[PDB]
Amino acid sequence: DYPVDLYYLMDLSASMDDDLNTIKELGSRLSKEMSKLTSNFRLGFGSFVEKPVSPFVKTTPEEIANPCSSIPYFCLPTFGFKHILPLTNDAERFNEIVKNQKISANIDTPEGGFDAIMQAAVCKEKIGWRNDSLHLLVFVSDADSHFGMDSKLAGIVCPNDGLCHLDSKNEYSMSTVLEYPTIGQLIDKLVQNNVLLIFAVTQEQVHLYENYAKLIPGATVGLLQKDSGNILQLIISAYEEL
Amino acid sequence: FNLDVDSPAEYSGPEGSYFGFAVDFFVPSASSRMFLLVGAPKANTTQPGIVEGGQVLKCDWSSTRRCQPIEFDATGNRDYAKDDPLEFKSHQWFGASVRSKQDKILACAPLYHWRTEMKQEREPVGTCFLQDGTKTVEYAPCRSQDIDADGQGFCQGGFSIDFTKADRVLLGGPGSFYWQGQLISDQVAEIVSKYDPNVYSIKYNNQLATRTAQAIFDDSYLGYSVAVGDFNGDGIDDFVSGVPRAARTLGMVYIYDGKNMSSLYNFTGEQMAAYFGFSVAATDINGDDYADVFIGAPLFMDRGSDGKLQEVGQVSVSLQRASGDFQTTKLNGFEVFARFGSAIAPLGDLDQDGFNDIAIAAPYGGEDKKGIVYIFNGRSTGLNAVPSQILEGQWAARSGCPPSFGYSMKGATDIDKNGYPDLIVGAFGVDRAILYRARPVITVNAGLEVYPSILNQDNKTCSLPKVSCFNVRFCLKADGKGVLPRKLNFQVELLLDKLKQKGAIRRALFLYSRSPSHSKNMTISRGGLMQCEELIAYLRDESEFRDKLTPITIFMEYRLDYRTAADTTGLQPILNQFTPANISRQA
Ligand SMILES: *[C@@H]1O[C@H](CO)[C@@H](O[C@@H]2O[C@H](CO)[C@@H](O[C@@H]3O[C@H](CO[C@H]4O[C@H](CO[C@H]5O[C@H](CO)[C@@H](O)[C@H](O)[C@@H]5O)[C@@H](O)[C@H](O[C@H]5O[C@H](CO)[C@@H](O)[C@H](O)[C@@H]5O)[C@@H]4O)[C@@H](O)[C@H](O[C@H]4O[C@H](CO)[C@@H](O)[C@H](O)[C@@H]4O)[C@@H]3O)[C@H](O)[C@H]2NC(C)=O)[C@H](O)[C@H]1NC(C)=O
Ligand SMILES: *[C@@H]1O[C@H](CO)[C@@H](O[C@@H]2O[C@H](CO)[C@@H](O[C@@H]3O[C@H](CO[C@H]4O[C@H](CO[C@H]5O[C@H](CO)[C@@H](O)[C@H](O)[C@@H]5O)[C@@H](O)[C@H](O)[C@@H]4O)[C@@H](O)[C@H](O[C@H]4O[C@H](CO)[C@@H](O)[C@H](O)[C@@H]4O)[C@@H]3O)[C@H](O)[C@H]2NC(C)=O)[C@H](O)[C@H]1NC(C)=O
Ligand SMILES: *[C@@H]1O[C@H](CO)[C@@H](O[C@@H]2O[C@H](CO)[C@@H](O[C@@H]3O[C@H](CO[C@H]4O[C@H](CO)[C@@H](O)[C@H](O)[C@@H]4O)[C@@H](O)[C@H](O)[C@@H]3O)[C@H](O)[C@H]2NC(C)=O)[C@H](O)[C@H]1NC(C)=O
Ligand SMILES: *[C@@H]1O[C@H](CO)[C@@H](O[C@@H]2O[C@H](CO)[C@@H](O[C@@H]3O[C@H](CO)[C@@H](O)[C@H](O)[C@@H]3O)[C@H](O)[C@H]2NC(C)=O)[C@H](O)[C@H]1NC(C)=O
Ligand SMILES: *[C@@H]1O[C@H](CO)[C@@H](O[C@@H]2O[C@H](CO)[C@@H](O)[C@H](O)[C@H]2NC(C)=O)[C@H](O)[C@H]1NC(C)=O
Ligand SMILES: *[C@@H]1O[C@H](CO)[C@@H](O)[C@H](O)[C@H]1NC(C)=O
Ligand SMILES: *[C@@H]1O[C@H](CO)[C@@H](O)[C@H](O)[C@H]1NC(C)=O
Ligand SMILES: [Ca+2]
Ligand SMILES: [Ca+2]
Ligand SMILES: [Ca+2]
Ligand SMILES: [Ca+2]
Ligand SMILES: [Mn+2]
Ligand SMILES: [Mn+2]
Ligand SMILES: [Mn+2]
Repeated sequence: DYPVDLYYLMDLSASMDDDLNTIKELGSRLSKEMSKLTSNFRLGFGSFVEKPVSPFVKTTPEEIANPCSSIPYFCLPTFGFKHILPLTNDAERFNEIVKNQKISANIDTPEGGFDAIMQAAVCKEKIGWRNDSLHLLVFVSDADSHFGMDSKLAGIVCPNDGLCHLDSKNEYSMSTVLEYPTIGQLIDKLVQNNVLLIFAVTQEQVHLYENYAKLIPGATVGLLQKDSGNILQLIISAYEEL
Repeated sequence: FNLDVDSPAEYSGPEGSYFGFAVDFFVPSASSRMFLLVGAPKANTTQPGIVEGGQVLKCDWSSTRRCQPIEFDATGNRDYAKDDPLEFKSHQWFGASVRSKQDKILACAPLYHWRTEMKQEREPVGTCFLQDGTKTVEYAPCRSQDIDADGQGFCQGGFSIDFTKADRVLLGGPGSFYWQGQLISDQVAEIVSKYDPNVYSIKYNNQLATRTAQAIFDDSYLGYSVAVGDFNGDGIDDFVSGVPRAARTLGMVYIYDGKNMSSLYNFTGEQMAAYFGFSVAATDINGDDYADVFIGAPLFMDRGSDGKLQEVGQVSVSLQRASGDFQTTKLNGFEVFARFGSAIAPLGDLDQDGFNDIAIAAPYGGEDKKGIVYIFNGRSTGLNAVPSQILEGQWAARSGCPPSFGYSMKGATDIDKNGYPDLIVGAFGVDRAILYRARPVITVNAGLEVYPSILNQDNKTCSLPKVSCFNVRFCLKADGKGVLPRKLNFQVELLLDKLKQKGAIRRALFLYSRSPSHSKNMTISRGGLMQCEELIAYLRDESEFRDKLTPITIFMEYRLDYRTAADTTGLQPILNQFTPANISRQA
């Protein structure tokens, strides 16, 4: 018997409409099996897309408020990272959030996943990490992710300090101001906060992200299927501790 | 080692403008004055309605340290039609990359957006302005009819630039073909001749371009950095470019022929997301007339002694051979998170030793993450892995961007005609550029003869009202290689029987000076002949000291009066590093 915290980081990018219904079936299913092996269970939620700056998103007045234009389709505007749910015991509130999630969009296939990982890791307050618990961070995206110095194209040359930059809207306010974090920076902040990063991607993205998990200590990888109980098999076989 | 850090020239631009984001030199027609070219891509200009268009400033070295803006474009946004703006020059980052060749200055705006000529878009195709004296022309090879992300709409042409030796421009466009990237090369004779202010998509016949490939190569960022040099042994400068996201973020470097745009050689990073290819440079470092490839990976993580990973950055040094192969070594950075390898500037032969040298910057290293530039010297076997000089940042980081001292730099240009190439270092985070002048290097060969070696206890020979004496002959010769005066004034000190600390019993002192030490001001001429001088010292009597076991070491020390060897610009020379010291012998 031991307390466990689990944050659910979902990618709301455009490439996730084909995988959306599998992610919601992962939320509710995970919001059930967690109460089994432990009684001290609190879970949270966060969403990300991309940095809202050219060239990653078109800068036309219509495609800013509706980046799914020219398709046509109505979707949420492009945002860096939004912290929606601080981790709490209320697990039926978690489900109610995943259901209402709509798709967003951008242009370039890799996304700003690392921005969301960095902000959720360092912020021990606005996310609410326990003192002595298993800080698990499930990462879900069906594409690659941008790292350091890639924002130079956008005109962003101030590096990421790896600090808590969530505004009153609980969003990444310093997303258009700071670069993406590098793997070195993530490793330096996933240990200071002691966070186990679980990669949950698609088949074509595993061979890539598995080499990322080799660099990041403790970080493992996982596959996304219609029966998303596989990723649950990780967590159950991660409660081994010892 | 010979860079003057005592009195460097400090140039400044408007605050908050990222002054120093790109730097270069300026050497116009005939034997004129020389200038510094500094980029400030976030600088507000006087352009109507254009907010933070950016500018490139011409700063004068001759004296006074005053900077003057270069008028590349004074106009605002052209209209395609009424209430239908054609372009967006606001926040276009003009001056993000500056490259100069003789009286030619090429500056570019990577974040320049342009509206399609078919419909109302805002696509960042990038544009450049070229100045060959008076005439100013525009250059936008990605502003074409190949629109949208699938084409050149997000090309961002001019993100990196360079010149060849045959008047060809090399442009990098990381966003072309759904961010596959593209390299475009045009002859300067065609750029100005085919320029038309009423034509927004100019097609050039002698254009060399990397055409679109399969969809797996999307999101590769070909053209992120560029450099030029001959590699296939023909005489035409070939195109080297970093592809940092290729090979699943392993990073690669593509080499293309500078005549028909064909792939010649490849390099591949060895660590995921190390940004292998962030910066590249090409210069012959080992004196074989074959340009050598320097690839920076500022995000490279190495393993520490404790088993913990640490991000230090890595630069790979690849020596070109006539047999086609490459001898590659790797140079790891010194400070964690410093991003060693972010900028690589060939320096020429900084110290005029016969082998080119190079600088590598760690813009976020040093105390308070201010910035460090490391100087590396070449040799017959290649690059010296240990730096001979460390350039330290002096400017603290106000809130916002770090000083980023070293983030961009350029060398191999002798701006003060002193015989040595100098170095410009940009620090855009504090809107500053600093000129470091190379000090002349003096090689000194000192000699010391003591005859006889064995002093008898009673050998009276030299005239005196006669005691056991001997001749001390010391020779001195100096030389330099550059613009330095002929007459170098040396102040030489000699100390007999130094081994005896102050308070002990001394046993030697000169014959006429009557003093264990003799001072002498010595004007010697470099290059002429070795000037030597003899003098007689004697030993004390037996009854004056029972200590006949402590060997008497004759110590010779020499130094220079830099002030009388300084230049009109106040640049004081400096001694070569491995052998500047004094010398000792013993009797
Ligand atoms: C250093 O490393 C780098 C990186 O690895 C390397 O550079 C790459 O080298 C590889 C070498 O193989 C190059 O790969 C070649 O790419 C050719 C692409 O050019 C033509 O082919 C296009 C193919 O279309 C693809 O997509 C369609 C679906 O859309 C698909 O059906 C096709 O099968 C194919 O996958 C073609 O479309 C394109 O045509 C353009 O223009 C026409 C108009 O004429 C227009 O209609 C098109 O829409 C398009 O806009 C273009 O002409 C490719 O042809 C070539 O194919 C060879 O290999 C295959 C597989 O083995 C054979 O079956 C085939 O017969 C050929 O032999 C090959 O795949 C890659 O392009 C390089 N990348 C660059 C340059 O950026 C360097 O070479 C390395 N250095 C060294 C020294 O090796
Ligand atoms: C785009 O441009 C590139 C170069 O700009 C063109 O690439 C050229 O292809 C031709 C083939 O059509 C090659 O010529 C061959 O030369 C052979 C003899 O070797 C000579 O070339 C060597 C090149 O240098 C070498 O070292 C460098 C390292 O510095 C390597 O990178 C390089 O690959 C070379 O290995 C010289 O060093 C050497 O001294 C020689 O001078 C010939 O044997 C060969 O075939 C001839 O003979 C055949 C029968 O024997 C006959 O049938 C043929 O018709 C032909 O006459 C051929 O001549 C060039 O060497 C090569 N360039 C370079 C720089 O290597 C590319 O073809 C072009 N593409 C298009 C579409 O135009
Ligand atoms: C007792 O002390 C005596 C004086 O201190 C010692 O006499 C010395 O003996 C050595 C030989 O061992 C002499 O050295 C020789 O010098 C000649 C000539 O060199 C000179 O000439 C050139 C120009 O031609 C000039 O540039 C030089 O500066 C010299 O002035 C050399 O050619 C020989 O090879 C040889 O080395 C000394 O010159 C001599 N001293 C003096 C003052 O003449 C004597 O040896 C001591 N006795 C001992 C130790 O038992
Ligand atoms: C270049 O010029 C532009 C203006 O043409 C400058 O942009 C201006 O930036 C300031 C702050 O840097 C903005 O003022 C701010 O307003 C808020 C109120 O909303 C206030 O609380 C802040 O304290 C601050 O005063 C100003 O609105 C903005 N102007 C425009 C037109 O957007 C820019 O800073 C200049 N840059 C350089 C390098 O000179
Ligand atoms: C003559 O100059 C040399 C310079 O090489 C002096 O050697 C230094 O000695 C001190 C302590 O003895 C060391 O801390 C330095 O590192 C030495 N210098 C170098 C370059 O290694 C030597 O001391 C001088 N002679 C005398 C008598 O002081
Ligand atoms: C536990 O949390 C409290 C506040 O909730 C804090 O004061 C204390 O330092 C924490 N202990 C450890 C070991 O982190
Ligand atoms: C040599 O010049 C120095 C000044 O550089 C002076 O202090 C010294 O007295 C001079 N020595 C002689 C012997 O004239
Ligand atoms: Ca060539
Ligand atoms: Ca070489
Ligand atoms: Ca040298
Ligand atoms: Ca100089
Ligand atoms: Mn996506
Ligand atoms: Mn999908
Ligand atoms: Mn994206």
